[PDB]
Amino acid sequence: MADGGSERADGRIVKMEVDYSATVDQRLPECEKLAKEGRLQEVIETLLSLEKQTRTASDMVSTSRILVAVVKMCYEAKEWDLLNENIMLLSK
Amino acid sequence: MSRRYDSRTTIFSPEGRLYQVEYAMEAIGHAGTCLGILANDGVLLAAERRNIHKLLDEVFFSEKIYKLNEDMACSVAGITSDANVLTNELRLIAQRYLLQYQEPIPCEQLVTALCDIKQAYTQFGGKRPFGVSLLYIGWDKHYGFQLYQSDPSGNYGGWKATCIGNNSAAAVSMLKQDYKEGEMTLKSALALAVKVLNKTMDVSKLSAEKVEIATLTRENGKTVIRVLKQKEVEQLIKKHEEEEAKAER
Amino acid sequence: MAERGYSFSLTTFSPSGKLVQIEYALAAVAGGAPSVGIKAANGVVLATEKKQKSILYDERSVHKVEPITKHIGLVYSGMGPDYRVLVHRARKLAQQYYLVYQEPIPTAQLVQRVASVMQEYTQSGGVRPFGVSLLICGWNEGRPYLFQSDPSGAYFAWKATAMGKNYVNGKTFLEKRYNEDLELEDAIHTAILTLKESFEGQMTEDNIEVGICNEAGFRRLTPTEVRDYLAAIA
Amino acid sequence: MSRGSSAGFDRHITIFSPEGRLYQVEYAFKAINQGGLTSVAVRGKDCAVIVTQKKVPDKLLDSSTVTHLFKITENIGCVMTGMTADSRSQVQRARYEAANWKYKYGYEIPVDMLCKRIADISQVYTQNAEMRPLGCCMILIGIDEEQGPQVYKCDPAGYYCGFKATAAGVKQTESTSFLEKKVKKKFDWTFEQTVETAITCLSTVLSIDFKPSEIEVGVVTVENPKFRILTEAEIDAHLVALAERD
Amino acid sequence: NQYDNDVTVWSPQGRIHQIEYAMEAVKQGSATVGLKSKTHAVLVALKRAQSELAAHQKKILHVDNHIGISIAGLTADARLLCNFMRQECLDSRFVFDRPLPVSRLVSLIGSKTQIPTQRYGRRPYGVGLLIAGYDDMGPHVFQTCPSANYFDCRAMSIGARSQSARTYLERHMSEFMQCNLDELVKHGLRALRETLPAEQDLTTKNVSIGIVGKDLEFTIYDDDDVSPFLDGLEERPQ
Amino acid sequence: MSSIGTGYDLSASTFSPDGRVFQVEYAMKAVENSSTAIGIRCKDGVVFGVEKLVLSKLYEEGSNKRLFNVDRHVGMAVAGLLADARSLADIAREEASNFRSNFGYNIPLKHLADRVAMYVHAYTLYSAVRPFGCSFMLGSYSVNDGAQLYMIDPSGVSYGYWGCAIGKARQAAKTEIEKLQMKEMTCRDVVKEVAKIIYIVHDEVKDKAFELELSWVGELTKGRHEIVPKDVREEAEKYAKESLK
Amino acid sequence: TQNPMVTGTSVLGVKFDCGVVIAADMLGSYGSLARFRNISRIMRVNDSTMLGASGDYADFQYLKQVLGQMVIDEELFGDGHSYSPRAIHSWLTRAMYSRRSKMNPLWNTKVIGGYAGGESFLGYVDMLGVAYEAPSLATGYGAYLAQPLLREVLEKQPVLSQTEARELVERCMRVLYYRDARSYNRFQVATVTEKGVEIEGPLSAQTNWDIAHMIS
Amino acid sequence: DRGVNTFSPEGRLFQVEYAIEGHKLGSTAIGIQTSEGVCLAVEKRITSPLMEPSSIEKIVEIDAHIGCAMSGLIADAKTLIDKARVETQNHWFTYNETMTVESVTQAVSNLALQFGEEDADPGAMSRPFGVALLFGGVDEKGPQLFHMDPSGTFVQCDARAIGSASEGAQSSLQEVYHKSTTLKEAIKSSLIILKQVMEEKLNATNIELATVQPGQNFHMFTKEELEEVIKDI
Amino acid sequence: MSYDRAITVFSPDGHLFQVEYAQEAVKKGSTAVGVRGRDIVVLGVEKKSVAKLQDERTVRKICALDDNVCMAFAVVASVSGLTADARIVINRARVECQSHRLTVGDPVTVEYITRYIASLKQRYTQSNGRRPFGISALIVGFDFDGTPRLYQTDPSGTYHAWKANAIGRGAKSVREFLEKNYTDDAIETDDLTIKLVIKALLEVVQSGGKNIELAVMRRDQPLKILSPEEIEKYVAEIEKEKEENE
Repeated sequence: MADGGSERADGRIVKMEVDYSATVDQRLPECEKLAKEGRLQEVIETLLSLEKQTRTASDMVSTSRILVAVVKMCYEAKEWDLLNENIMLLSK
Repeated sequence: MSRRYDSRTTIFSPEGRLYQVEYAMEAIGHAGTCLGILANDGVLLAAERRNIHKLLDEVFFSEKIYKLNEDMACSVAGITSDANVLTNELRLIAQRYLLQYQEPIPCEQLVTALCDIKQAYTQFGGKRPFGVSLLYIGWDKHYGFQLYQSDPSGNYGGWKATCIGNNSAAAVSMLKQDYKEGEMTLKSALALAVKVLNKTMDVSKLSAEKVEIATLTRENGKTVIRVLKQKEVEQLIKKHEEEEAKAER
Repeated sequence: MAERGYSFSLTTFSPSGKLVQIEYALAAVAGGAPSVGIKAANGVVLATEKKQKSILYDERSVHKVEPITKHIGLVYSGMGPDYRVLVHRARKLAQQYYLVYQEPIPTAQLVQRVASVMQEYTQSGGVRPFGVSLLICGWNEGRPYLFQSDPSGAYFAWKATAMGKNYVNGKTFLEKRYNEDLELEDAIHTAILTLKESFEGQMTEDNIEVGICNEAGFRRLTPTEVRDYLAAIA
Repeated sequence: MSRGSSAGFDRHITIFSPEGRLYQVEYAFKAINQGGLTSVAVRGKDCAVIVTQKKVPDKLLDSSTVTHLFKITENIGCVMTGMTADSRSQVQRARYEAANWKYKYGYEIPVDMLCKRIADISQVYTQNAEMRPLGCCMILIGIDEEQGPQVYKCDPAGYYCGFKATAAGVKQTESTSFLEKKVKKKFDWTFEQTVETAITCLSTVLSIDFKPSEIEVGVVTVENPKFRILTEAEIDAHLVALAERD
Repeated sequence: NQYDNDVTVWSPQGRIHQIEYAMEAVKQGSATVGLKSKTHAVLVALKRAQSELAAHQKKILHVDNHIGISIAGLTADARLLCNFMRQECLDSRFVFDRPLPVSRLVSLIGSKTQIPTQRYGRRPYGVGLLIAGYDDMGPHVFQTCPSANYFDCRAMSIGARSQSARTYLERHMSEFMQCNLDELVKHGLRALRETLPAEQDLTTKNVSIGIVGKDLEFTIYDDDDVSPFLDGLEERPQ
Repeated sequence: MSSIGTGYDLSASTFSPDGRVFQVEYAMKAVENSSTAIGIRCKDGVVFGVEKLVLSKLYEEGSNKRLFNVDRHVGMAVAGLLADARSLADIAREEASNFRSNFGYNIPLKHLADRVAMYVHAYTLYSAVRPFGCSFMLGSYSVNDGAQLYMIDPSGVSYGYWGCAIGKARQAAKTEIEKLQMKEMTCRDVVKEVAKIIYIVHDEVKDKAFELELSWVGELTKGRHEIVPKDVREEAEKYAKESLK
Repeated sequence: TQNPMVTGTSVLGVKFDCGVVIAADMLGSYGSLARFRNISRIMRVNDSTMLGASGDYADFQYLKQVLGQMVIDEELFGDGHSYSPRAIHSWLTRAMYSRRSKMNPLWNTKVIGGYAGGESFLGYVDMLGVAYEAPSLATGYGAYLAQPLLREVLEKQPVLSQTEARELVERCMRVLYYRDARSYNRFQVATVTEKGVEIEGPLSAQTNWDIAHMIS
Repeated sequence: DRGVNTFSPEGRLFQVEYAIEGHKLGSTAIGIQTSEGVCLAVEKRITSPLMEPSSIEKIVEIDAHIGCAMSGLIADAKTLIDKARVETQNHWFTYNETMTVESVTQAVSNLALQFGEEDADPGAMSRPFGVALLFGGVDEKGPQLFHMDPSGTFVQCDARAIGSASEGAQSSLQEVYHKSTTLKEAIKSSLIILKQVMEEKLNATNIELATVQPGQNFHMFTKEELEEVIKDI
Repeated sequence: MSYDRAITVFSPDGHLFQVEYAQEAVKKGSTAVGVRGRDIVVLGVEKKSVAKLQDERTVRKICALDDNVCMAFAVVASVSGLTADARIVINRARVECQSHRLTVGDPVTVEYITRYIASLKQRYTQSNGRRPFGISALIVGFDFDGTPRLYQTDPSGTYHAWKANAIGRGAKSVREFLEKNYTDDAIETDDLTIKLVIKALLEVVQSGGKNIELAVMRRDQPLKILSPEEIEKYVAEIEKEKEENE
């Protein structure tokens, strides 16, 4: 039925999708270190599935992930294309 | 709110009479005129249509004079809108009385019954009284040939020649002047009818499109009510030229 | 439970042959959609502005050209809801005639009966009369006919009249112009040109809607067809 | 606009203005603006989509009439847009009329006929001030049996006509022109696209966006003519695709 | 003014001004005390007369021999509700044959008196009824207002400065159930004087007594048949 | 909120230029002054709690009531102007009874919530009647559809609820219902939880002492709306005092 | 027998009132005509939580009496006082509606047995479709009247203080005659006991006759 | 219109308070209850010597045993009497006993206040009645005079007078009459106040007197018998 | 009977605005005098407004309510003509008269009509849509006792028996002019009553016996409306006489 707290299509809005986005930024540097050498696309992806959400609110959370990621990606000549694409989706 | 207005429809005014009843007479003044004249062997109605336009198709050839029954005829003086409702009530009353009576419907009887509905609205129901004065022409045995006049005030009148609609004061005198008590026959009367319509209109020039002329003439065993086609009226419009001379002389 | 509110006369006579509140209704039809009607004398053709000026129009049956019955069509100018009731009422009236006569309702008759409700709404308190004027077509008596029924309930008889934006100016241009003895194809071409004169802006085939009445019966012209007529004439 | 001049007792009555405006109707538009509900509707050939926002005051809700998607008949479905109080009364009236149609017609009703019955009834409201018109706005969506998917919109007044794509709510005009560009650009109508194009438009005009849970999409597909609510899952399928779409 | 005569204008508290006037109408009307026991119900009402050459109007009205009512306020408004209460109780007796509970009957009266408060242009009534009844559970005194709001009390007093009468009633609340028919009247008399000035006490001809039960049939005591029930009173308890 | 006492409420058929009638706005204001009445939906029923005003020690259960049984399985908890709340109970009682005659089953609350909300809107429409001046909750336990809780405002909106409260502080009580999970609870635990909220929310400015009266339509009352059983009442009463402290 | 215009029938309803309790026995076999359509059917209804109903005569006419009954309890709850009915008022109000229903061509000899204790008043009522309603010690009408009621009454007249046990063995015996004589059933019964505080009724359980009528 | 729901802050209608002023301009009526009858006095309002007292009355029959004399606005009295007459005759068939003077007064009293500006029906009004009626008749409880007023209240009175000054005409009656007394002294007491409150003075076509004894039918007095009551003013 | 305001609101005068306004409405039905004789009870009316293109029947203030009760109307004012509002009171009065003939078949009583009319006016007050009346009628008719009756009613709801009464153009004024003319001889002589009616009408109207139409009604015979031509013959002698009493 559900009674008390969060609904079944309402009140999933503030916590669920937004929380996931806040947590994955924290996880990110460990995962980025392995990416430069190789296998970037899986590393940016976990965060991206969340990022697919189209709210105003999610963008603000998303400022956090990029900061670390840009350092390795710029360094390399193949990594850089992938971060940039994601950002194109946000705008489009 | 609704309690802070006036319109004095069911409520009597300082006058001792309602605003709504008196105002209806003003609307009738600037709308097309209807007259009924008496002849020795018939009665006739002549009316000015509410159409001042230069082009009519004649979809309905009753836009002022409607023939209710095969024993009766009416005209409209006022707004065509209130007429539409009234026309439908008249086709039923006129035929109902006839089913029972088996005698041509008395001109008086019809009007008093109708006038009762006109007054019913103003007094109660919170509706305004119809903006139409209907000019009834008919024949019954016990008064003879008749013309009766209907008002929104519930006033009736037994007439021999009267006109209601636009510039009525002039019009009734003009019908009296040319036509005395029992003077003029049916054919010569149809001419007289057009002659007053030419003079009195809301907007000048009398044409076939602007006029509709109806005859009650008793034929061989039946009283025949016909609305004349445009073609016949035209022969009367030239007759009306001849009539102007004739009144004077 | 119960409703009162407004039940005293709202309408006061003006010396003009009409009441004040109805006169105002006739301005409403003027700010309404352009609709033109011309009697071709071998059928009647009626044309109306398809749009309500959003210019997304996708008509397949949602028209303002509507067959009431076998040989009666209606196109209007003014109010939408007020019109829908007249269409529903018209079929019931046509059929009322169809039961008795075994022919549907002549132009003159349909007008008398629609006109009585429009006046009803005036005289009565707590109601307002329609904001709709009708271009009514029909084939009766062996002749095509076209009538105008105004929002008052008054009727004016017309072989050609125009409604909508610049209606007043529309009637004088038609009064002078009006034609007869027209082939079916020509009927459409004349009707579209008159519609060009009333209606402003673009015309394509999702901006204007045309219906024709003739001997075969009233039907409503397909959006492809209207386009071919529109192009053809100057 | 006009606020009208009186010559009758026009001020609190719906009766005429020199604009042709009806006072109660114009007041009915302000009722839309009270609710906060705006809808974007798109017609296709695969489906007719109506997508509209779901109101949340608190997270203790049951969704059975929080919902602004209503079943007005099993095949053809609709949304009420505007003030939720006026919406419930109208939905109620309509359903009794809809059921009446069921007794008369005997079957699933065409979209053209369904909008026409509501329109005649709302003519009763519009002419009266005895009972004020209901200041909701209905966009009926559904597949008319031979023609295809149709999107028709009735105003509080009851004005209805067909459109390529329609909008209702706080502001009709601004939403329509945004939608008009989407219509010009005419996309390949299949299930994923028609839903997605509807969803993108409602989000662009607001400039707040949303999650799938925050909107309610109701479709009438050629796949099942039944009127169906997608739910949280199915809408989500479009959203993730939409992100990858440019 | 005219925004206070409109039944469609309200305060920012959400109170219609016409309902507010209608409660006060009771309060200008004469004081009545209505008490219950577990065998009887007593209605004590204060009378009035026009002249010394006149007898006082019963403010106790006869409905049935098991239920009885007492009025405080306007008699003419009273008579419409009275025609309604007699019609419902008699109905109940024919159809159900139960000696109708007080509690069901007052709630329906509450519905009717509420209708003019919602109507535009119609005034609320403004009479107060203390309805005494006896059903098989025992007696109840319910008080119905010029609004829906109805009370189930052991004892109640309504009228001028009625709050003061309640205080005497509250001190003897338990006692009422033990006491006799005779005493219930005497405790009523002692409450009724609190409403009026302390310059004045009751007299024999301004007291009307209406006794209710089904251990007795309904009785109205007028101006001189009042005396047996009257004896035993205390002059102005403060 | 918009409303002025002059203009656009001088008839009960006058529509305001803002889109929401002044009269409906006035009807909500009265609910806002009144005491708090709460009703929380459980997994195994619904538990009501409404505070019953006591102005004298002469009063019994009949005085200042706010629990009605519209059906005999469906309850109604009202808040606001009591006079209109009891009249709408009487018409509603009739409406439920006619339904039971025809339909013949424990009525589903989802149908009631639409028909009643439309009826409450009808009175805003019409001149001969004015809007209802209370917000009320309808609450039932049935086997046909389970536990159901709906609230209707005097506007004539019906929305579905897990747990709602209406009072002097509508928002604070609803956040407090949010914190607790009724998902974890059965109908027995809910009675405790309703009882505290009524005491804290309510601000005395018109009371002097109130009695809490609560009603069950749950497990130990079998799908008919009965007053709270004694065991449940005592469990509920202690916790309410304990929560203050 | 004794049943004008019946189709689906409940055959027999025992009702005997003892001190604070009633036992009513009614068969589960519910013949739709001669054929036993339902082998088990509970013909026990819940008026209220404090009242109970058990009914005999045509079962269709019983569901009608049920809808009427049902609303009356609703009315009492409806006030907000939350009263439970009194056995006499609900049964009595319906006895009047049975006077009206005679005149139209549908017939009723519908017979219900009400035992309640509610408010503070103890009723035993029986209400009919011809509207013979009364307080009683024991009653049964319709088909009950033709065969079990007189033996039940014969014992009841010198001993008016029969108990639920003496009646139990007698109920079992009489229903044995019903399986054999009546053409609307072959046995199997539900035992319902109404009290003035709770409505109790174990489900329909089989019973079977004993033969000894082919010896001579 | 201007408020017809009008309450004062005290808690009575303004409109009812307005209703009395109308009575004051109108006719004068005296009702006195005697052990030996009820006598009813009323103003005929002479203004020509051609108006015939036997042919026209304003003492009118509710029943053949019960009379009512009217005061205040004349139109208003007629509406109350016609409903009351039928109620009375219908009562007679059913019970087979004469209707108590109280029983008829209660029915008419319902009509006095039920007004409201809008939602009016015949049972309601647009403005409260400004007539006070003296219903006098002899029943089985004895001769009774019940008094009904514009406020729609019924009271038992053994003497009431209402007219040009309601309270004034009652204060003269308070000085003279005594509760238990002979028929001639009650008939004398009714005439005596009547001429002093009025502008008009006592004659035998100026006023109308009819007396109802118990054990008698309602009798409207003959020309001669009206003149006999004039000798003792 | 439908409106949305009260028809009247009370005053502290103790007059009804609508009844007084109605009194002027009935003086629209011009001046009418009626005198009672031994065997012929006669009423006559002011203005027939002859132009010999009209009928005489249609303007009448003399109305036959039955064939043995008749009445002529007015009360007070000086305001404009109109038969019609008065005519409406007649139409109610004629049913009222006729319903009594069904009940009592002998020549129906004057008293019944007047009483019904007073109550009829109070009743119209109560209904919000109904327009009240306030008129005076000169009821003429016969009983089953065969004795003459002339009754008159007032807007105050009060009816009185009389030997002569006149109404119109100041009710008290035409009545007082008759009080002078009255002598004891007048009422038994048949001839004398007729002259009274003609002297009263001759005051307010120029050239009567064309504006004096009077009817005599008889014990055994019904209403006879005399031709105007035989009335003019009287007017000429009688006007000689009218100056003499002055």
